[PDB]
Amino acid sequence: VTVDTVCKRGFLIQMSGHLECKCENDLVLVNEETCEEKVLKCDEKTVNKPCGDFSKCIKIPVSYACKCNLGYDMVNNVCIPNECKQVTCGNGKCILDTSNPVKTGVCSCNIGKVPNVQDQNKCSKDGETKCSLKCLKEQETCKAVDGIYKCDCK
Amino acid sequence: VQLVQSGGEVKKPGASVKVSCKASGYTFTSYGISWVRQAPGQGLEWMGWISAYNGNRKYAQKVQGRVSMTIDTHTSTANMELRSLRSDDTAVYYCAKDRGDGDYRYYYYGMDVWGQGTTVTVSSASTKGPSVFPLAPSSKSTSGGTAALGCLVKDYFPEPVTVSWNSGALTSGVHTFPAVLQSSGLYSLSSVVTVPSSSLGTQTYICNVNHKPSNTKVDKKVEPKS
Amino acid sequence: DVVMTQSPLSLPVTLGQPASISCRSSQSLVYSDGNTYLSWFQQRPGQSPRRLIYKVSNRDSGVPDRFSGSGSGTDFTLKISRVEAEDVGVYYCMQDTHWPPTFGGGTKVEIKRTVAAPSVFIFPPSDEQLKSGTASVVCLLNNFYPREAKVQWKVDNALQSGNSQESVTEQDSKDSTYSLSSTLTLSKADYEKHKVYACEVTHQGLSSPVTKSFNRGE
Repeated sequence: VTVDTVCKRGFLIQMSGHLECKCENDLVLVNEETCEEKVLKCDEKTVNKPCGDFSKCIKIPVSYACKCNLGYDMVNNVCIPNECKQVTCGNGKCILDTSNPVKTGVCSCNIGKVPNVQDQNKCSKDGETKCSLKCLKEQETCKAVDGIYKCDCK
Repeated sequence: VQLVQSGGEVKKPGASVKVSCKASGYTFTSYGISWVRQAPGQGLEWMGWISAYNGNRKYAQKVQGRVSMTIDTHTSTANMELRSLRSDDTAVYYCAKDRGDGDYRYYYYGMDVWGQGTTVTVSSASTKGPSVFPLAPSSKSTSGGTAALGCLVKDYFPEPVTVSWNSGALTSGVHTFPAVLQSSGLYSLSSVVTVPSSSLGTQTYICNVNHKPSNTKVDKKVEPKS
Repeated sequence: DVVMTQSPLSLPVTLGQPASISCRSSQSLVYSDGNTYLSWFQQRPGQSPRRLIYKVSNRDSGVPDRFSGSGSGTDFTLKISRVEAEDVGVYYCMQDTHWPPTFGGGTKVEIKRTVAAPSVFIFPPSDEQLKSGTASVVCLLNNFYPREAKVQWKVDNALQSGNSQESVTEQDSKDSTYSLSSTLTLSKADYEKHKVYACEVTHQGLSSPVTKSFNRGE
């Protein structure tokens, strides 16, 4: 996901160390830039449909269950990258380090915090992040709310 | 990071009250403000929420027809006005930093910073100083070398009163109780102290009562009964 | 509205010993995004609430390691691994998974000590007060533990109702006891119509109820 990404049925948000797609309404991510409607019950009628971010209803007597996509693990009812399983970040979230060829969880922080080298790089140091978002609509601009940047009305 | 609330208020039933809440040390307009009240002795109760980011607001059903929440982005201040007050609105009102986007959740969790609270008292009573009556020690307040004595501080409004004994030189064994609100709408409290019963003939015991709202000060010598 | 039920209401603790507070919700706190929006707050005497835990188990900055939160679904626990004196106060859970956000009713952590019976004293109304048309009779229960006590006024063996009020001190910082004051309030005219004024006290520290009484005018 980059500043040039268009999130399908969602919108880009920016944290201190990454961008990601946030889904509109109650849709869920089927990949990093695509949101689709979510089924409430996994069964025969809803098989293969999305049931959560990076998880879909699959067939496994016969039964159906919500399972994370390859590379993700169910942790506290949420699919997160495998390498983020044991990571705690404080004022932010764990993401995979794009600079490291070896998949490794690192912290990306709520706007106004940055990784704190005095606190094992958790999101506990005050520091600024320049907004990078390209807000295409002439009436919109990058705005900070609730620890993220997103495009919103001027 | 802090939220600084306006001072305490006393109001008649049917009036309105405006409580303010000034943010500093964080970006006020990136977040919102929830209001929570706590009646004396009771638990916490959420009243409503307003975004300083976009002005959306939501009110609890108990107050929704008579509350107004507003933002002043110039002064980083959130205001809550509660209208047609009644006696059961008497409470401490707190503001708390909360979400600015009420429609989406990100990685910020609200109620992380609270103001110091604002006491609001709603009553048809008028400001009034207390009467102070002795609680004399006697055989009915004496247990094995120990005598209890005290002062009844009756019928004042609003809180608070302060009580000391012998101008603050007597502190051991003093208990000044929480005031109770009488059916009349006036408050009453007692303050007691236990002393050696052998000291009733050697020491003078005076309770000093100060009711700053009415500029009333009373000193009451409590004399022993034989 | 989601009902949050905490237990116990009052939690006596020993300094240095673990303690734990329970919070149960009337419906699941797991939101449609898979997260559980359950928080814990500490309210020390005379202060504002302070958040300790959010999202079930995450400790706020500046919160000591001895606090932790756990649970899932409808059942949550705040644990203190070694209670310190500064931890006395009232603890609240809060859900904001479902609108409106709602709080539990609170749990008061207090210092545990041995049972102590109240010393019971009674004070007739003063002549000064009687000069003014009202008569207050005061019953004092001094330095007892636990906090709970039952007090009943009887006037000429008749049980009084609706004409007394009581209030209880905070737990004493030296000796960890409580004291309670009850006032019975009558008009002077009603006070003059009866002889025996009594308060009857029941408390875990007394194997039988204790009655203190006087005769008007003695």
